[PDB]
Amino acid sequence: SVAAGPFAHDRSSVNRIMLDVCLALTPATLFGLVMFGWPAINLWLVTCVSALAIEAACLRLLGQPMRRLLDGSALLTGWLLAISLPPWAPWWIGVGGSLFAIGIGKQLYGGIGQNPFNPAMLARVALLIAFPLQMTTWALPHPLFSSSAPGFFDSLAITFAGAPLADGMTGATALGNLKTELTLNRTAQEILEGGFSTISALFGSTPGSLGETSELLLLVGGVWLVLRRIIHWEIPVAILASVFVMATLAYLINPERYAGGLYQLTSGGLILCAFFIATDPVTSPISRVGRLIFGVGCGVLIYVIRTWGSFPEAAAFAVLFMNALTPLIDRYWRPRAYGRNVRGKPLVA
Amino acid sequence: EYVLFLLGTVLVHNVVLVGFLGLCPFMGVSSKLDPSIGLAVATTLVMGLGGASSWLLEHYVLLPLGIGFIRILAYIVVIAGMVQLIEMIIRKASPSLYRSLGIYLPLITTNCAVLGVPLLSVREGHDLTMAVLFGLGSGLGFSLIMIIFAGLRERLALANVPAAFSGPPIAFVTAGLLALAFMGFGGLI
Amino acid sequence: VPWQYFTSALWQYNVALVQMLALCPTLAVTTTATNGLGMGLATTLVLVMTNALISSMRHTISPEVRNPVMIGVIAGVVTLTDMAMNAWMHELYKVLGLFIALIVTNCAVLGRAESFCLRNPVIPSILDGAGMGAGFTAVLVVIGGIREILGSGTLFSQASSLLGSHFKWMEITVIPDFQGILLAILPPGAFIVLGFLLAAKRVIDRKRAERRQ
Amino acid sequence: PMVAYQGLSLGLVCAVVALLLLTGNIMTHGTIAEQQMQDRLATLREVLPQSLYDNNPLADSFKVQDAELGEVEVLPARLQGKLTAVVFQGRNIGYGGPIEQMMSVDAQGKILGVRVLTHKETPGLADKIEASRSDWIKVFDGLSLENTALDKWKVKKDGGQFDQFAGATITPRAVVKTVLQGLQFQARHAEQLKA
Amino acid sequence: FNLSSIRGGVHPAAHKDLSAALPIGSLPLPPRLYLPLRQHAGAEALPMVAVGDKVLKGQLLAFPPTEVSAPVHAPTSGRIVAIGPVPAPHPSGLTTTGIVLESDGEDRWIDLDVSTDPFAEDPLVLADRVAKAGIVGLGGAIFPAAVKLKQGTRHEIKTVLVNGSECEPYLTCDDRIMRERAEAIVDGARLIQHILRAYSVVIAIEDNKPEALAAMRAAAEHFGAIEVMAVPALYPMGSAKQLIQAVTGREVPAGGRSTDVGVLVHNAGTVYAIQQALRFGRPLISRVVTVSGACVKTPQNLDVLIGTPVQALIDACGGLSGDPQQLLLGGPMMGAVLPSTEVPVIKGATGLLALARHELPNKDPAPCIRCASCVDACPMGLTPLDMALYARADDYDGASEYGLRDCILCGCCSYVCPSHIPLVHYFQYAKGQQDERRSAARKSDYIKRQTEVRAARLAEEEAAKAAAKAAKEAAK
Amino acid sequence: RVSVVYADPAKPLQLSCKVEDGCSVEQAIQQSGVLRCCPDIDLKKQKVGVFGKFVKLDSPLKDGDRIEIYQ
Amino acid sequence: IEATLALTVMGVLLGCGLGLAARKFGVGLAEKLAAAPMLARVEASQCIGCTRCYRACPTDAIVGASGQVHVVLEDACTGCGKCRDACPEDCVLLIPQEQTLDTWRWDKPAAA
Ligand SMILES: CCCCCCCCCCCCCCCCCCCC(=O)O[C@H](COC(=O)CCCCCCCCCCCCCC)COP(=O)(O)OCCN
Ligand SMILES: CCCCCCCCCCCCO[C@@H]1O[C@H](CO)[C@@H](O[C@H]2O[C@H](CO)[C@@H](O)[C@H](O)[C@H]2O)[C@H](O)[C@H]1O
Ligand SMILES: CCCCCCCCCCCCO[C@@H]1O[C@H](CO)[C@@H](O[C@H]2O[C@H](CO)[C@@H](O)[C@H](O)[C@H]2O)[C@H](O)[C@H]1O
Ligand SMILES: CCCCCCCCCCCCO[C@@H]1O[C@H](CO)[C@@H](O[C@H]2O[C@H](CO)[C@@H](O)[C@H](O)[C@H]2O)[C@H](O)[C@H]1O
Ligand SMILES: CCCCCCCCCCCCO[C@@H]1O[C@H](CO)[C@@H](O[C@H]2O[C@H](CO)[C@@H](O)[C@H](O)[C@H]2O)[C@H](O)[C@H]1O
Ligand SMILES: CCCCCCCCCCCCO[C@@H]1O[C@H](CO)[C@@H](O[C@H]2O[C@H](CO)[C@@H](O)[C@H](O)[C@H]2O)[C@H](O)[C@H]1O
Ligand SMILES: CCCCCCCCCCCCO[C@@H]1O[C@H](CO)[C@@H](O[C@H]2O[C@H](CO)[C@@H](O)[C@H](O)[C@H]2O)[C@H](O)[C@H]1O
Ligand SMILES: CCCCCCCCCCCCO[C@@H]1O[C@H](CO)[C@@H](O[C@H]2O[C@H](CO)[C@@H](O)[C@H](O)[C@H]2O)[C@H](O)[C@H]1O
Ligand SMILES: CCCCCCCCCCCCO[C@@H]1O[C@H](CO)[C@@H](O[C@H]2O[C@H](CO)[C@@H](O)[C@H](O)[C@H]2O)[C@H](O)[C@H]1O
Ligand SMILES: Cc1cc2nc3c(=O)[nH]c(=O)nc-3n(C[C@H](O)[C@H](O)[C@H](O)COP(=O)(O)O)c2cc1C
Ligand SMILES: Cc1cc2nc3c(=O)[nH]c(=O)nc-3n(C[C@H](O)[C@H](O)[C@H](O)CO)c2cc1C
Ligand code: SF4
Ligand code: SF4
Ligand code: SF4
Ligand code: SF4
Ligand code: FES
Repeated sequence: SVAAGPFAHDRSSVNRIMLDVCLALTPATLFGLVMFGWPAINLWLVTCVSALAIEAACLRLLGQPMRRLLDGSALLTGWLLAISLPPWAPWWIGVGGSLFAIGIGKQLYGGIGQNPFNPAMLARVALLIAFPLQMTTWALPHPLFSSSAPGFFDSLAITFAGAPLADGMTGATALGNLKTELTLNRTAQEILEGGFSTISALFGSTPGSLGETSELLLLVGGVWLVLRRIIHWEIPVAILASVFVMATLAYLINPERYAGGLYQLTSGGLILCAFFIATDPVTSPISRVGRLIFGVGCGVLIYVIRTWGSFPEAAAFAVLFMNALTPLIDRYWRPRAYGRNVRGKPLVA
Repeated sequence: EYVLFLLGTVLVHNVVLVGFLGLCPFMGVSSKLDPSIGLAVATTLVMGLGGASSWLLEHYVLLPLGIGFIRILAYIVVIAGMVQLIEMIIRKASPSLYRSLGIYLPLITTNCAVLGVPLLSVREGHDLTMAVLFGLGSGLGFSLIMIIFAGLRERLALANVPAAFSGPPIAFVTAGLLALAFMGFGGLI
Repeated sequence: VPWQYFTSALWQYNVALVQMLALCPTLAVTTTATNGLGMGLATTLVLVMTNALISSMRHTISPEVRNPVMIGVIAGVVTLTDMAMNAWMHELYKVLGLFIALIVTNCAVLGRAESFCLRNPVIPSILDGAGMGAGFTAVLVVIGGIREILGSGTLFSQASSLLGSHFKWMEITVIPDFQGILLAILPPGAFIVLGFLLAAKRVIDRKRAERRQ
Repeated sequence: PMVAYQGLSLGLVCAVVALLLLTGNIMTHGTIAEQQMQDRLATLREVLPQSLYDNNPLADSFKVQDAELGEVEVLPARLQGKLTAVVFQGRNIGYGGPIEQMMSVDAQGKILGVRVLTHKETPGLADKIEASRSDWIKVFDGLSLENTALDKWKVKKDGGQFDQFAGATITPRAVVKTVLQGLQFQARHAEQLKA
Repeated sequence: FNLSSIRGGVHPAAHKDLSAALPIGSLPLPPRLYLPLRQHAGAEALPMVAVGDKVLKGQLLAFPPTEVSAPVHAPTSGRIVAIGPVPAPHPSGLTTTGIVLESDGEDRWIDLDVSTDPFAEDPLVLADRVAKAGIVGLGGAIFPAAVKLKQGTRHEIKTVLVNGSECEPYLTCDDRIMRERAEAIVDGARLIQHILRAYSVVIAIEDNKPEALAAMRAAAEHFGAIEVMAVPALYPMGSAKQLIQAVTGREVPAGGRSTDVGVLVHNAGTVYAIQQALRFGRPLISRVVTVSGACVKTPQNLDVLIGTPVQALIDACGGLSGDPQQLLLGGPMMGAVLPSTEVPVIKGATGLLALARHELPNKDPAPCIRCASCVDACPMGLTPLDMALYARADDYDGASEYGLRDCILCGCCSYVCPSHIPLVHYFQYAKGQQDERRSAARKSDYIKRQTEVRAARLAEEEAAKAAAKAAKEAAK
Repeated sequence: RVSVVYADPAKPLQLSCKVEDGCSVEQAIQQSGVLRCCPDIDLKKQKVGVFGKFVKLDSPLKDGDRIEIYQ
Repeated sequence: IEATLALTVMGVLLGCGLGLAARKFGVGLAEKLAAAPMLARVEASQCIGCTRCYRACPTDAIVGASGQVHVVLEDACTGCGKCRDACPEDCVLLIPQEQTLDTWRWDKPAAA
C-alpha cells in the first residue's frame, strides 16, 4: 500500500478544540461553583465522572478504540450538562442525565460526529420532562466560606442521600417569577421595578443554573472562542439580535405586559446557549446563510416559547428543533462552486 | 382565529408525534426525500377532501336519518371510492402528473389518519369550514414531520450507525427523540 | 400441514415486527400490559372473523372494486365489535377509545385479507388470522409490560377492573416502592422501546442463525 | 366483470352490513345507555354518601343563572321533600388549562367532599389534586363560610390556611378559588340551593 | 491592473530559504539514461531507432503518433542499448515502455535547424516549430505546448499570463530560473505574444520572491506592454483557474478552457523552453529540478538532463545525511512517493524532496466532527466533507453532484482537517473508479460498433457474391 | 482516413493515418510512417493485405480500409 | 327503512362510477415500487494459419489471414471463447488481463 498526499498539516486536532472549549467554560464554571458552594462541586464532579465512565463502557461495547476517550467530546458533554443543571440537585439526576446523553443521544448513533441531536440538551429535556420537581428547585446563592452555606458533610448529605434543604434556602428566579406574577394580575412593570435589578442579574448574583447565572464571564469566554476561530459569530450574533429585536418590539407595543431587551438578555441560559451550545459543529449547518437561518430560528423559537409558551425558558427545545431542521438547510443552501451559478449550471462568458 | 387553529393543529397537536396516526407509510416511505414530498402532498389533498366529504355525509345524510353508528363504515367507503377516482382520473388525463401524486395515492387509501381525523372532528362538533381546516392542518403537520424525518434518515443512511441498529430501529429512536423535541410546543396554542 | 401457518406467523412473519405494520395501535395503546392484551385480543377476533368471511366470499369479489367491498366487510364487523365492547366491556372501551374503531384501517388486517384470504380456503385463512393475531398480541404484551415496568414498576395492573376479576391473578408488582420514570409512558418512550425491541430481535435472530450453523 | 355486477355486489354488501348493524344497535343501545348512567352515578357517589339522599339525584337537575358563574347544573339530594345537599361543578384556569371539579355542599354550607374531574397539570409536580394519590383534596371536608372567613380561603403563599404543593402553587390557587366561588354562589342563591 | 481576491487557500510553511541561495548547479554525465516513451499527456510516442544505433545530442528518438503528443529527444550522444521496459516515476512502481541510452561522454550536438528572425513568420510556422521540439509544459500538467498554442490561436487572446508564481513548499526552481534567466523568459513571452495575437503579457510572481521580481522588472522595463505583478503568497495561487481569477477577475466557466475568458497560462519554465526552441532550435532535453529536505546535505537546484536516475541527483547534492522517511517527486502537497532511487527524471519532475520524520506530521484519523474548515479553505468553493462521505459509501454519482467533477486535488482539505482524514485520498480513489467505469463503457461502445460494422460488411459482401453467382449460372 | 497494422507477434502495431482519396497502398504506407518504426519491413517481400485479402501496392483504397503488413 | 336504502344508493352509485371509470380510463410491495475480464492469446507455434479463428470471431479481434502468418488478437477481445474450439490445434490461450501502469487505480483508505 502506497501513501497518498498531502504530506503537510497545520497540527490541528479535535482534542485541542474540545480542551479550548472547556478552558473557555472554566471561568464561569468557577464562578458558579464558588457562588453555590459544595453541592454544586459534588454534582459537577459526579456528572463529569459518570459521563466519562459511560462513554468508556459504550466504546468498549462497540469495539471502538479507547483513544476516542481522549478527545474530550464526552467530558465536554458532561461539563455542559452539569453547568446546565440546578446547583443543589441529587446525584442520580446528574448520573441519569449523563447516561441518557452519552448513550442514546451520542453513542447509540455511532459515536462522535454521527448523532443528529445535541446530547446535553437532549439529556436536559429528558430530565425536565421525567423529573419536573427536582429540576425546578433553585437554591439561593450561598457563597463558599461565607458562614451561611452548609459545610462539607452537610453538603454531602444534601447531594448524596436525601437531606432536605431546610427552609429559606430555595427561591424563585426571574422568568418564572415574572410569569407567575403576571398570572397574579400584576402588570409587567411593577413586577420588574421591585423584583429585578439588571446590574445584579448581569453579574450573576441571582438564583439559577450552575453556570448560567453569570452572563459576563460567559460573554468573555464566547468572545475568546470567536477570536480563536473555533466557532463562527453567525449563530451567536443572530440569536442575540433576534431575541433583542423581538423583545424590544413587544416592549414598545405593550409595555405593561411584555418585558424586553436587557431583561431578556440577562436572564436564562440565552448567552450560554448562544455561544457554547447552539454552536455545536456536528448539529449545525456548514454554510454561512445556513448558520444565519439556524441562529434566527433559534432566537425566534426561544422568544416565542418564553413569552407565550408554558416554559420559563426554551433554549433546549429551540436547539433541538433547529437540530432537527439542520439537514434540509444543509442540502438546500450549499455554497456556490467555481465557474458556476447558484443553480449549478456552468457560467456563460 | 383560524391561523392559531392551523398552527395548533400543525405544531401543538401533531398527528404523528402525539396522535400516532398514519405511522406505517410514514415509517416506510421516509427513507428517501422525493417519495416523502410526493406522499406529503398527496396525503394533504386526500385528507382535505376526506374531511369535506365526511362532514357533508354526516350532517346531510347520517344525522337526518338518525343512523350515526354506521358512520365509520360509510366514512371509509366513501373515502376509498374517492381515492380510486383521484388515482384513475390522474392516470390518463395527465400522465406526467402520475409521478408525484398518482403513484403514492394507493398508499393512503387506508392510512388511519384519513379516518382518524374525521372521527376526531365529529366529537368536537366542527362546522364545514372548521372540518376542512382541521383536515388540511393535520395533513400539513403530517407532511412537515415526514419531510423532516426523511431528511434526518437520509443523513443517517451515510453515517456509521452500528450494525445492530442501522435501519428501522435507528429511525424509531430518532422519531422518539423528535417527539421529545416537539414536546416543547405544549400549551403554546 | 394447516398448523404450519399458525406457527410461522408468530415470529417468522410478525405483523408489527417483520412487516412493519399496525404501528399506530402498537405505539398508542401500550402504556399498560392490560391495554395491549385487550387490543390484541380484539384485533385477533376481528382478524379471524374478517378472514373467515372473506374466504367464504372469495369467489364473489370483482377485481376492480375489491377494496370498497372488503373494507365494508371489515368495517361492519369492526362496528359490531365496537358496539359489543362499548356495552359489556365499557371499562376497557373507555381506555382504548378511538383505536378500537381504527381497526378498519389497520394495515395488518387489510393486508392479510387481501394477500392470503383471496387465494386460500377458509381453514387456512382462519389459522393465518389466528397466528397473526397471536403474534400481534405477544408484541403488544411485551412492549406494554416493558413500558409499564419502567414507568410504574407494576405489571398487568388493574386487570380485574378491565379484563374481569377472574384475571386478578395476573396483577404482579416488580420493583416495590418505585415511583417510576415518567418518560416511558409518554410518546417519547414508545418509539425508543419499539426500536430497542427491533434491535434485540435482529441480534437474537443473528445469534440463533449462528447457533444453527 | 359487468357494470351491473360491481354495483350489485357493492349494494348487497352495504345492505346486509347495514341490516346487521341496525340489529346490533337495537340490541345494545339500552345497555350502552345503562352503562353510561351507571358511570355517571359512580362519579357522583364519590362525593355524596348514600344515606343523605333518597330520590334519584340525576332526575331533578336544576339550572340556575347567576352573575359570575353563568349557568350551573345543581343536582339536589332531597331525603323527604327537604333539601340536604347540592352537587355542582366549577371551572377555573390553572397552569395547563381549565380545571373542572365537582363539589357537594350540604344544606348548611358545610362541604361534603371535593373531587377534580378534568385537569391537564404537569404529572409528578401538580398531580396531588387527584384523590387517588394524596389526601390534599380531602382538606375541604368540614369547612364553610361561617367557620372560615374571607381570609383563610387562600394558599399559604397568599396568606391563608391551605397547603400548597412543593413547586406547584398555581394549581392549589385555582382549586381554592373554585371552592370559594362555589361556596359564595351557594350563599348568594338561597332557598332553592340553600334551604 | 489590480489584484482581486481568490476564495479559500492555506499558508503552509514555505521552507524556501534553505535551497534558494546557491546558483543553479550542474551534473556530471551519468553512465546511462532511462527515457520513458510517455513523458506527456495523451498518446505515447513511437520509437524510430533500433538497438545499437548511434545517436547524437538532439536526435528524435521517438515521434508522435497523433496530434496530441510530443517527441522524445536524446539528451546526450551515445548508443541505444534497449527499447524495452524501464522503471517509471510512479507511486505504484510498475515499469513502462522506454529506451535506455548509454552515454558516450563526448556530448556532441546534432546539426540543429536554427531559425532566422523569429519575429517574421506566421504563427502556424512557429507553432509547428514548437511542436517539433518536444515542449511539454513544465508545470506539472505535462500537456503539450503546441496544442495549447494552436487552440489559443483560433480564439481571441487578450492576455498571456506567465505562471511564475511557484507556490508549492520546498520548491525553488522557478525562483532561480527567473533570477538568472529573466531575459530569455521575457523574449519567450514576447514570442508567445507574437504567436497569439494579443494585447499584453501579465507575468505574475508571488510576493515571497523579491529577487525574482527585481530581476524580472529590470529585464522587462523597455518593452512596454510587458507587466510584472506580485500576487499574494497563498498556496493554491499558482493554479491556472485561481491565478486567472486573481489577475483578471473573471472565472473560467466550468467544463471550459482558459481561452474562453481570453487568457493563456504558461509556466516560467515552459516559456524559457519555447524561447530556446524558437531562437536556437534546441529541443526539450534538460530542465531544472530542486533537491531539498532535511535529509539532504546541501539542498540546491540542478540542471538535470531528462532520464537521469534519481540516485545521481541525490549523490550530487552531498548525500543522504540521515534516514529519509519519505522521498517525494514534487512538493509535499501534490508529490508522489518514489519507489526507489533507480527511477529516472521525466520532463514533469519538479522536485526530489527527502523529508525526514520531524518534517512529516503524524496523523491519527478520527470521525468527522463537521467543523466545516474544509469549506472555508477549498479554492473551488466545494463541500469536501460531503464528497468524502459519498466516496466512502461507493456513491460516486452522488459525490460528483457535490463537486467531485471540479476538484483539482490541491490538498487544502487535508491540510486544515482537525480529525486527520485523507480527503484527497478518497477523492483520488473515487475519480479512479469513475475513470475505470468510463473506460469500460467506452470499450464496450467501441467493440459493439466494430461488431456491427464488421457484420454488416460481411453480410453485404456475401449477398453481393451470392447475387453475382446466381446471375452467372442463369446465363450458363 | 485508414489504418495500418503490423501483425508482428512480438509487438502488434496499429496506427491511423489520413490519406488523400484515390491513394494507393504504397503511398498510404509511406505516409503512415510505419517504415521508420520498424526498419526490417520489406514492402516488396512481405505480404500486404486489406481486411485479410492479399492486395497489390498500387491498388486503390477506400475510406475505412485497414492495410495490414504480415509474413 | 330509509337507512338501508340510503346506504344502498351509495353502494350502487359508488360502484357504477368506479366501473365506468375503470372501463373508460399489498402495502409492502407498493412501497417497493415507489422507493474478471479475460483476453485471448496466440502462441508462435500452435497457429498454422487455418483462418478458423477469424472465421469464428464476431469482434474484429483476430487480425490476419493466409497460412503461417501467426494471426494475433487485439484489445477488442472479450473472452467469449468463440475462437477456443474453432482452432483445431488449440492455439487460443485465454488469460486474465495483466495489471499495467495505465490500468492502475488508487486503493480505498482502510478505515477510520
Ligand atoms: C430495572 C432495570 C432497568 C434498566 C434500564 C436501562 C436503561 C438504559 C437506557 C439507555 C442507555 C444506554 C443505551 C445503549 C447504548 C448503546 C451503545 C451501542 C451498543 C450496541 O448497539 O450494541 C449492540 C447490542 O445491541 C443489542 O443487542 C440491543 C439489546 C436491547 C435490549 C432490549 C432493551 C429494551 C428496553 C429499552 C429501554 C429504553 C428506555 C428509554 C427510556 C451490539 O453491537 P453491534 O451489533 O454493532 O456490534 C459491535 C461490535 N461487534
Ligand atoms: C471518593 C469516593 C466516591 C465519591 C462519590 C460517592 C460519595 C458518597 C459519599 C457517601 C454518602 C454521603 O454520606 C453522608 O455522610 C454524611 C456525613 O456523615 C451523613 O450526614 C448526616 O448523618 C450523620 C450521621 O452520622 C450526622 O451525624 C450528620 O450530622 C448528618 O449530616 C449523611 O447522612 C450521608 O448521606
Ligand atoms: C459515578 C459516581 C456515582 C456516585 C454514586 C454515589 C451513590 C452513593 C449513594 C449513597 C447512599 C445513599 O443511600 C443511603 O444508603 C444507606 C441505606 O442503605 C444510608 O446511608 C448510610 O449508609 C451508607 C452505606 O450503606 C453510607 O455510605 C452512608 O454514609 C450512611 O449514611 C442512607 O439511609 C441512604 O441515604
Ligand atoms: C428519562 C431521562 C433520564 C433517565 C434516567 C435514568 C434513571 C435515573 C434514575 C431514576 C430514578 C427515579 O427514582 C428515584 O430513585 C432514587 C434512587 O436512585 C430515589 O432516591 C433515593 O435513594 C437515593 C440513594 O439511592 C438517595 O440518594 C435519595 O435521596 C433517595 O430519595 C429517588 O427518591 C427516586 O426518585
Ligand atoms: C475565575 C472567575 C471568578 C471567580 C470568582 C469567585 C468569587 C465569586 C464570588 C461572587 C459570588 C457570591 O457573591 C455574592 O454573594 C452574595 C452574598 O454574599 C449573594 O447574595 C446577594 O448579593 C447581591 C449583591 O449584589 C445582592 O444584591 C442580592 O440581594 C443577593 O444576590 C450573591 O448572589 C452572590 O453573587
Ligand atoms: C444585542 C445586539 C443587537 C442590538 C440591537 C439594537 C437595536 C434596537 C435599538 C433600540 C433599543 C431600545 O432599547 C430600549 O432600551 C431601554 C432602555 O433605554 C430598555 O428598557 C429598560 O429600561 C426600562 C425602564 O427604563 C425597563 O422597563 C426595561 O425592562 C429595561 O429593559 C429596553 O431594552 C428598550 O426599551
Ligand atoms: C378485548 C376483549 C375481548 C374482545 C371483545 C369482543 C366483544 C366481546 C363482547 C362480549 C363480552 C363478554 O364479556 C362479559 O362482559 C361482562 C359484563 O357483562 C364482564 O363482566 C365484568 O366486566 C367488567 C369489566 O369492565 C367488570 O368491571 C365488571 O365487574 C363485570 O361486568 C366480563 O368481562 C364478561 O363476562
Ligand atoms: C457510574 C454510575 C454508577 C451508578 C451507581 C449506582 C449504584 C448506587 C447504589 C446506591 C445505593 C442503593 O440505592 C438504593 O438505596 C435505596 C435507599 O436509599 C433503596 O432503594 C429502594 O428504593 C428504590 C427507589 O428507586 C427502589 O429500588 C426500591 O423501592 C428500593 O430498593 C436500595 O437500597 C437501593 O435501591
Ligand atoms: C414556527 C413559528 C411559530 C410561531 C408561533 C407564534 C404563535 C403562538 C403565540 C400566539 C398564541 C398565544 O396563545 C395564547 O397563549 C396561551 C398560553 O400562553 C395559549 O394556551 C392557553 O390555552 C390553552 C387551551 O386552553 C391551554 O394550553 C392553556 O389554557 C393555555 O396555555 C392560548 O391558546 C392563547 O391564549
Ligand atoms: C494545486 C495546484 C497547484 C499548481 N501550482 C502550480 C505552480 O506553482 N506553478 C505552475 O506553473 N503551475 C501550477 N499548477 C498547474 C499548471 O501547471 C498551470 O496552472 C498551467 O496549466 C501551466 O501550464 P504549462 O504546463 O503549459 O505551463 C498547479 C495546479 C494545481 C492544481
Ligand atoms: C463549539 C462546540 C460546542 C459544543 N456544544 C456541545 C453541546 O451543546 N452539547 C454536547 O453534548 N456537546 C457539545 N460539543 C461537543 C461535541 O460537539 C459533541 O460531542 C458532538 O455532539 C459529538 O456528537 C461542542 C463542541 C464544540 C467544539
Ligand atoms: S475538516 Fe475534517 S472534521 Fe472538519 S468538516 Fe471537514 S472532514 Fe469533517
Ligand atoms: S482537493 Fe478538491 S475539494 Fe479539496 S480543496 Fe482542493 S479543489 Fe477543493
Ligand atoms: S484457428 Fe488457430 S491455427 Fe487457425 S488461424 Fe486461428 S490461431 Fe491459427
Ligand atoms: S474470445 Fe471472442 S472476442 Fe476474444 S479473440 Fe476469441 S472470438 Fe475474438
Ligand atoms: S398506518 Fe398502518 S395501522 Fe395505521
